[PDB]
Amino acid sequence: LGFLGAAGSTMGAASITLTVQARNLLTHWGIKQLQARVLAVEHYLRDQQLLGIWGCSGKLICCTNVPWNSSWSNKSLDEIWNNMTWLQWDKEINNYTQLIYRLIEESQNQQEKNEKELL
Amino acid sequence: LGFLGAAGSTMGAASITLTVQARNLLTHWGIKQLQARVLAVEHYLRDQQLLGIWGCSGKLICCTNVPWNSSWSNKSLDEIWNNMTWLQWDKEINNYTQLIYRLIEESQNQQEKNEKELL
Amino acid sequence: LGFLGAAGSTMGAASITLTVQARNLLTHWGIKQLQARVLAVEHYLRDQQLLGIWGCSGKLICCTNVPWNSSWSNKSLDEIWNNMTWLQWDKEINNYTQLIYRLIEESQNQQEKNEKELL
Amino acid sequence: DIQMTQSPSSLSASVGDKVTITCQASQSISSWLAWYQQKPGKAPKPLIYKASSLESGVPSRFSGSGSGTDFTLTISSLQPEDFATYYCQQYNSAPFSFGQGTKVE
Amino acid sequence: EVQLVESGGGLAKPGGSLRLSCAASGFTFSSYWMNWVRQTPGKGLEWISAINSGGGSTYYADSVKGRFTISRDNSKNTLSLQMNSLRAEDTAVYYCAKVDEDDYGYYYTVPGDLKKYYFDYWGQGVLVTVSS
Amino acid sequence: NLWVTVYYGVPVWRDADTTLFCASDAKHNVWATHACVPTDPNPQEIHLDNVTEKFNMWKNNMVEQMHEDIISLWDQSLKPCVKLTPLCVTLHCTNVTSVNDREGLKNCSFNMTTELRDKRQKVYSLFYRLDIVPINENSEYRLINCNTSAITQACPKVSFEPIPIHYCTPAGFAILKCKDEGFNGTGLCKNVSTVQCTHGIKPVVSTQLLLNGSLAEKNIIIRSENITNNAKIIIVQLVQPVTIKCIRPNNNTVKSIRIGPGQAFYYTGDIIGDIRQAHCNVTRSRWNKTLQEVAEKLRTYFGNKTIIFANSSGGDLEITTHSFNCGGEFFYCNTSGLFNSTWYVNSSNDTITLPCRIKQIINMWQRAGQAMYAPPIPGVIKCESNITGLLLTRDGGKDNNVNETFRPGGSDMRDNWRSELYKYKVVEIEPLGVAPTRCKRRV
Amino acid sequence: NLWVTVYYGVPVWRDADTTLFCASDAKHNVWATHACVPTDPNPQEIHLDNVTEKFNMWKNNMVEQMHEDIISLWDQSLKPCVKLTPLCVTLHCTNVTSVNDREGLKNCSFNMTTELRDKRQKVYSLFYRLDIVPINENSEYRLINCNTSAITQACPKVSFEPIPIHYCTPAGFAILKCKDEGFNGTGLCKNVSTVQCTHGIKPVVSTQLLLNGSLAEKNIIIRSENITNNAKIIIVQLVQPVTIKCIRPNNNTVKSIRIGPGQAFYYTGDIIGDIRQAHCNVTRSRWNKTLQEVAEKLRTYFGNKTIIFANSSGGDLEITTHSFNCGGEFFYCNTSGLFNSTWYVNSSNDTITLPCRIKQIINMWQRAGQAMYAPPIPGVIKCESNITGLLLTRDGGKDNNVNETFRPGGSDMRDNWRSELYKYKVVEIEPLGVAPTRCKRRV
Amino acid sequence: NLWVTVYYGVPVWRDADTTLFCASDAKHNVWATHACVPTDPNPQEIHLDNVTEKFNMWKNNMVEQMHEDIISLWDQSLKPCVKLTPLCVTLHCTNVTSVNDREGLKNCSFNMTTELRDKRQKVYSLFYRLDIVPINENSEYRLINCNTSAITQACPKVSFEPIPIHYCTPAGFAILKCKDEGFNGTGLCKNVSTVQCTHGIKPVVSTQLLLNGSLAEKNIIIRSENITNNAKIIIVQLVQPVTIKCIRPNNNTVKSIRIGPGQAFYYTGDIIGDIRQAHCNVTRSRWNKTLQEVAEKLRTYFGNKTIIFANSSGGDLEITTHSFNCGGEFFYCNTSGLFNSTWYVNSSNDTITLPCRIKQIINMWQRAGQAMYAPPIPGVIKCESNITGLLLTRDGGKDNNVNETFRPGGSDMRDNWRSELYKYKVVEIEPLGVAPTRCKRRV
Ligand SMILES: *[C@@H]1O[C@H](CO)[C@@H](O[C@@H]2O[C@H](CO)[C@@H](O[C@@H]3O[C@H](CO[C@H]4O[C@H](CO)[C@@H](O)[C@H](O)[C@@H]4O)[C@@H](O)[C@H](O)[C@@H]3O)[C@H](O)[C@H]2NC(C)=O)[C@H](O)[C@H]1NC(C)=O
Ligand SMILES: *[C@@H]1O[C@H](CO)[C@@H](O[C@@H]2O[C@H](CO)[C@@H](O[C@@H]3O[C@H](CO)[C@@H](O)[C@H](O)[C@@H]3O)[C@H](O)[C@H]2NC(C)=O)[C@H](O)[C@H]1NC(C)=O
Ligand SMILES: *[C@@H]1O[C@H](CO)[C@@H](O[C@@H]2O[C@H](CO)[C@@H](O)[C@H](O)[C@H]2NC(C)=O)[C@H](O)[C@H]1NC(C)=O
Repeated sequence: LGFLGAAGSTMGAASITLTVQARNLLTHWGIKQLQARVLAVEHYLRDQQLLGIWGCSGKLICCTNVPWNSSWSNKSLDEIWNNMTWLQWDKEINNYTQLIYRLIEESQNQQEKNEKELL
Repeated sequence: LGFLGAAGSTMGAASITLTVQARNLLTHWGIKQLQARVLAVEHYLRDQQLLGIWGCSGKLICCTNVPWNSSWSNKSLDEIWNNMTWLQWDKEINNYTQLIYRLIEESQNQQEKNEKELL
Repeated sequence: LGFLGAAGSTMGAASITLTVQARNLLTHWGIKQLQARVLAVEHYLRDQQLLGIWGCSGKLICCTNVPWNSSWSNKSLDEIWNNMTWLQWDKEINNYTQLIYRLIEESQNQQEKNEKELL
Repeated sequence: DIQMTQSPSSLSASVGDKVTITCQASQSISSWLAWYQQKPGKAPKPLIYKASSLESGVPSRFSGSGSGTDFTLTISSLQPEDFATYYCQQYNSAPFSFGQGTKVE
Repeated sequence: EVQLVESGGGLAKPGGSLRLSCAASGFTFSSYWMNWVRQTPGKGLEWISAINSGGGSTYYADSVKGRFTISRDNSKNTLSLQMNSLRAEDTAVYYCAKVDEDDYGYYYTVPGDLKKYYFDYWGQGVLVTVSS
Repeated sequence: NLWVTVYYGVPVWRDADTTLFCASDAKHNVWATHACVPTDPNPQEIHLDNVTEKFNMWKNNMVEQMHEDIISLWDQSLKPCVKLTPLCVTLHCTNVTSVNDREGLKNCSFNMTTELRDKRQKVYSLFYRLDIVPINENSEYRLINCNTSAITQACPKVSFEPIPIHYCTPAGFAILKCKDEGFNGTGLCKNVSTVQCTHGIKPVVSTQLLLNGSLAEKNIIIRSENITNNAKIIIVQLVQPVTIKCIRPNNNTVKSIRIGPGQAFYYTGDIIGDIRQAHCNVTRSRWNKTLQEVAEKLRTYFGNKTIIFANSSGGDLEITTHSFNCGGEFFYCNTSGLFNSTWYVNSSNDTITLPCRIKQIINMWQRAGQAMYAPPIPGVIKCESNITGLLLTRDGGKDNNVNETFRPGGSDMRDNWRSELYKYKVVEIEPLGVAPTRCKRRV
Repeated sequence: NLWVTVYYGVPVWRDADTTLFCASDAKHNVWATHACVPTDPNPQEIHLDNVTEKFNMWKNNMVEQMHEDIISLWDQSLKPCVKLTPLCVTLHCTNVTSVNDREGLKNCSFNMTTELRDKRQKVYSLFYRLDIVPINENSEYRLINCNTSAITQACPKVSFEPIPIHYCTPAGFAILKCKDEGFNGTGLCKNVSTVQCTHGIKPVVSTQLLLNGSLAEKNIIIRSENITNNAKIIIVQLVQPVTIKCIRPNNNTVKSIRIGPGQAFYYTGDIIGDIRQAHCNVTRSRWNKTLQEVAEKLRTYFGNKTIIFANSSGGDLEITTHSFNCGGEFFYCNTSGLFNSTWYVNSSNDTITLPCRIKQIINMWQRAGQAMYAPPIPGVIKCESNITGLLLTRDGGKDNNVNETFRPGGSDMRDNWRSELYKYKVVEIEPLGVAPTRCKRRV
Repeated sequence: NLWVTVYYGVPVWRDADTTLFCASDAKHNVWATHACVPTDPNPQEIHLDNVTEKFNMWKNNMVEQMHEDIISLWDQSLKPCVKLTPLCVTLHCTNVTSVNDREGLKNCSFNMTTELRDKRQKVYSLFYRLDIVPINENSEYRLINCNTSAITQACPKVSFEPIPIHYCTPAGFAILKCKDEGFNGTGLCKNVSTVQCTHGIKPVVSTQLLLNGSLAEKNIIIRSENITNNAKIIIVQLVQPVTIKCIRPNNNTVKSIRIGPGQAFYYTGDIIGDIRQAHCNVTRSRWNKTLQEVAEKLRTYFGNKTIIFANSSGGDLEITTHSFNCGGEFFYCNTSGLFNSTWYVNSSNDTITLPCRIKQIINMWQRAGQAMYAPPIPGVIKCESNITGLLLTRDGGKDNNVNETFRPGGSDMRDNWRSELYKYKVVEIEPLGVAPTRCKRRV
């Protein structure tokens, strides 16, 4: 299709072309271009490093052990995966999202320790 | 053997020293050195992102669910892995390299989606 | 409990707070800021490449097939995980850490080649 | 303008006799002054480079001293020649005026 | 020694004009100041004019200011003095002199000022006189 | 039950600010085309659907970066050549020969230093009256800008042609391009397309009238942050261009002298033929019809009001007069021949002559610490451009009355480029997303 | 048997050097604080338990980087300022007309170049005797540092306010804060805490005295890399600051002259009223008690000998006198009024007067490549500061069992900044670690 | 069936272009090599086998990048030095009084400024006739190049010693080094070795010949992109070096005058002893044998014909003579004494002297203007170097003759470094690789 072409499409349908969005992430004009390039590399690493410590490195889709709560969102999965859009999805959970990352990190670390103890 | 010391070696024998090259990937003179350093970092991520989106993150040898096409190369497996070097193969696969990458990423994304729906 | 807070704590307790520590790893003032940012990116990539090249990418705790050599250390395992601290332990490993890394590299390469040859 | 005054106007001397010639300055000239000697019918010649300096080519017998406004030309008169008119000229001044002229014989 | 001669003097009529010439040799004439002095009978020597190395910024005494003119030729290595409206008391033996220190060094507006000079070489002066 | 899951490479963005970089085709231009990275031969513009974006060109930060980049490029283009500090000398001027306007040009004479430091030369040159002010109000004269900044002669090799450039963003970011029909300054765009780099934008420096700018699609649109507020510049974009041409009848002859080691200096030597002032022509019927349409559009916003226009407010030339760049000469001149009419609800070889003056020393960026000496252009110079926009400014009328007074004026140069970057907005990509799924992680 | 294992995010570090970047709170400052990144509201200082490591305040690359950064910012601030190269003209100085200290000030007159290149003007000004040297002792005077470097006038808009700056480390590096009480210097620390950025470091510059510095915790701390060596500078940190205050009773007037084509030159005009030399006040009681306490502390490490103290040995005025930065003037005050008291093993309106002299042409960083021309500040200037430290050096090589001698005066400004960076150390964080465990990797 | 598999860290490479950097050994040198990164005592060099790579020195981008790097280094090195623009005055030159090249030297006197802009000074100095041109066309003269661009005096503290610099490539790229015996400029290399950094490349500056350069290992090597084309430069490498010695008998005495504030100007005060012409020596037997070997090796490319050498092509002095940098002094030696002989198919010291001239004003890169004034070196100066390469240029007309004429020219500065970088080339390694096999991933 194209880069960022499924932004307005359904969340379920937009998940079929995530690889096209993830792959396209990478004298005054000289220093300006240098700063832009280092900023782009920094922006890519900001998400790559954060996703790597969650145990889902190199995986476009990953399931975690953290259970979902209705307090964050009481919306049903039907409308979410049938006609809801990703833009509005992020527009609805703008805040209180940073804590989810902390829960995922702690759960992944505990799971790794448990796996080490089991083996 | 050293870094890049198996370029002229046999196809099968060159696959043993794959760790000697990957490990070595990392006023006027100051700015030139900084530009070279950022260029090297960008060069490393250029291939790291491609290797990561294919589900082969952290793996030197990876397998994909993409069948080989005779149009790309009609040579037999024995003739490839036991009669030539890597330098005498990239000049033949450089024509359809991008298409192969597109097929690999599409197949990997479809496989991940199917695996998620199965679970 | 805090970033780098369990540095002087016990060996076993310091192995649980690794997730928070891994997260914090990433005119004149402008150029110095750019230089520091590039250096930080290089510093993170230097260790990320080594972690991912050993087959333990995206894993906080990992073990390989390389057997421990008594020449590197002769102390018991119980005092290592119960009466020891990483600071005084890293000192003696600095003399043979490169050899251990090379052994892990070779073991990972041969193991992955054998795994691929299995199919 | 500035003008010099030299005395004694004339005095008799001989070989080996001790004499002296001095000149005074109305204004302060520090040490910018030179002495000259002139024989009858011959062009004047320099004798003293500076207040406490001797001109090149002149014998070491001649000497001089002085500072500020009073300067004295020390002449032991041991030599038989040079019994001519001596002049005291003050440089470092608009008219670079000379002295009245003193003759010794 | 430095050779310095002068000529051109002679009898003249009061209120007329006369020109003098001074010749120099044995040294760089284009690097030293030139001066003209007179010697009257009885009265001491009196300075009357001066000239720099270039030729301009001529200096004259109050007794001959506006009456005499001094000039020099660097190419010809000669010095000249022009006399105009001379009178009876202007009679004296005019001597051509040369300064000791050159004009090399610090200066304000002319390469030869700011330095205190003194006459070193005196040529064989010529006699100039007038009568009725 | 439900479990927390993460998705990588998700297609969602968020408004942010980033540093943009040029994109120009492949040294002899003031905009540094060669020093800039080459333009992408095929900018892939991906169209979007089912999405509506909230655009606001009165708050975007890309225009500020554009202004800073233009200023930096101009300064970078002026410093590597000849400087003109020894020109501040007491000029002796007199009346020109007056070969048929008398006060429009002066014949000046002054001393100058030749290549030899110990030698001085005398030159004769002609300078405009606007470029010289009296030194003691009486004969003698001094340049206009001699007590505020050092004069620097413009580089003769470079050219001031507004070559188009493209603005791109680094990886991880994107520029949203609004394509709605008749989109105003602020509103929700229902036709948005994603592009990596902006289209070719020409950095014009005209004021009170946009030259060679963008064109509307079907009707005249008005952009304003607050149409009710009279302190905001009312930008108007036309649908059909109005041809404008300017010409100076002076057959100027250039002369060059050298001061110091190098530093070649150029001036006006003599004028061949009859001296005359510059002027510009605009079609009578075309401009009248365009002005009538603009008045009708303004009436639509206000409501049954008779729109009238005045000849600006009054002040310095740089502020209340039209400025040009074409031909290497900066034309600063009047605009009273256009904004002088009245309108109501009811309603060939004919042009309008606008007298113009010529000025060399200019401070176009309104900076008191810098100046530029524009060298004269040899012979007759011709120019022609298309008028696409106007910079109106409503007066402070307190009473409602029946008519509203509008005066042309921008008061700054920032709003000039806002009329072209109205369809762009920079955003950052957020490929990381969280969504609940029935799947659960297994050991 | 055991197999090797790897761990990530391990808590270990190594001593290394890295480039640091400044951060400040929310241009007008000489330190260019606008270029630094905005600091966080509060850093997450994590206190470390059971952590002990070696510290060496006398061997740290951080102080070298701070010194280089300060010099770089100073030179960067003076680069776009107005150049004052034509001021090297002969001066005709005479005695001041005001009565009552007249030898320290001279009334000079000299020619100057106006805005026009072919015109000159005459100006009268008052210049201090310190920055004026005779030419030939005829009188004709010449400014100092005229035959060694080109003086540059400081920008009047900028200020030398010692605003604090925070030094930070990039990602992957941390700073170890040694907040232990009684931390004399090099050795082993305890109660160590880790912080991302250091506290507010005062960039104030002074000689043989520390002003507005960090106070000690409970007891007086004396620092020296080799207290027994006589060639090492000894730093002392007090617990109770001693208030100091200096004034300039001369009511100076500031006038401006257009030195060049646009740039202006500021000088000192006629002084209203009688003139008086600048001086400082220190309380005799507080200074006496503090001196007795520091004498006891110094006597503790050395033998039970007699501490004596003395005035500066001599030499240049900079290394002898003490400097200040009260607003826009750089003072140079005497020091024989403080270090003029001996102490054995046992021991006026309470104010000590300290004469001072003002100087304009100065060398802030003991560099002869350029010079500073501090513009005069109009009116009367007053300042107040806290004495927090003193730089002392011991002389002699004999045993001298009866008494010991100590003299004040530092060597460079690098040692001055070591007082604030004595509790910080930069380390490199490495998250990789190897340890053996009974783990068998699966096939 | 077969399946595709991806391989990481695969050993392949592709030609590309990157930005290199200095890696000299452990600033005041003219090249500022101390500022660059330090060298590696054990360079990373790995030998290869069974590999063939197409080499072409005439098309590599390393020489074009090195030329720009050297130009930038030279420009930044001469930037902080004193500018000599006020010296462009009228000089009254005379002879050297014939103390006994009694005609080459000229005694000139001129007016000059000083520390005080109000005062001026008159000084005398000795200059060469090559740097002096008449202005009145007949006593008084003017300097050369002064009428085109400003003069800049090189800082006497810096040294023009051609210390070696190592050119390294960033991570992710490698340099391919060819070790084939008798390898010319082009052709495939069989003995290829991979190295991380280049060897001791010495950036010597010379023309018409090569000094302190690399040498062959077994036989004479001749390099040219098109030997049949006479317009191409024929670079020949010697198997053994030819020693050459030079001396400047004029015992110079360096004086100094302070012009302007602080900065000074260095000139020649007086010459101790008698005036003598600077020259160079070379053994006739060694040079004759070298010419015979070169003619024998070059005879293969043009059949059994005779070889004749000529004395340049005439024209400018900088393109028809030599150019040394011995101790900072530039020597222009007459090469007519070497390339004057003929050779046929059949076939005591007696050193050959070469008269040389010296120029203080120079432009090494032949750029329009921006000349540098080399300060005189006090005392006698000697120099020794080894001749390793000759820059011959084919010359011919109808070409059907039995003899050929070769003139030493070229006049290209890039040809100097091209004779040393013939063994290297930069490549881009691509660790990503795909190849088919029989395996399938799990689901
Ligand atoms: C340094 O600066 C000095 C002060 O400006 C220079 O002195 C100037 O020298 C020039 C060149 O000679 C003179 O200007 C020109 O001179 C001649 C006229 O000279 C002829 O006539 C005079 C006597 O009248 C005679 O001495 C000569 O030989 C010639 O026959 C003509 O070319 C022009 O008309 C013009 O006047 C200046 O007059 C002179 N200035 C002063 C104040 O004397 C000096 O040359 C500079 N250089 C050096 C190395 O000292
Ligand atoms: C350096 O040595 C290489 C060989 O190692 C030389 O390359 C050779 O260049 C010649 C022409 O100079 C080529 O001959 C031409 O080839 C084709 C096919 O015959 C055709 O264009 C002409 O008829 C002619 O024969 C030759 O093929 C080529 N060899 C290789 C292997 O590329 C090179 O010229 C040498 N350079 C010098 C300066 O000696
Ligand atoms: C736009 O500008 C106006 C001023 O012209 C702002 O102020 C309002 O002006 C209207 C004019 O009819 C008054 O009725 C309101 O009372 C004014 N408001 C205030 C708070 O003084 C106005 O707020 C601006 N914004 C908008 C959206 O109209």
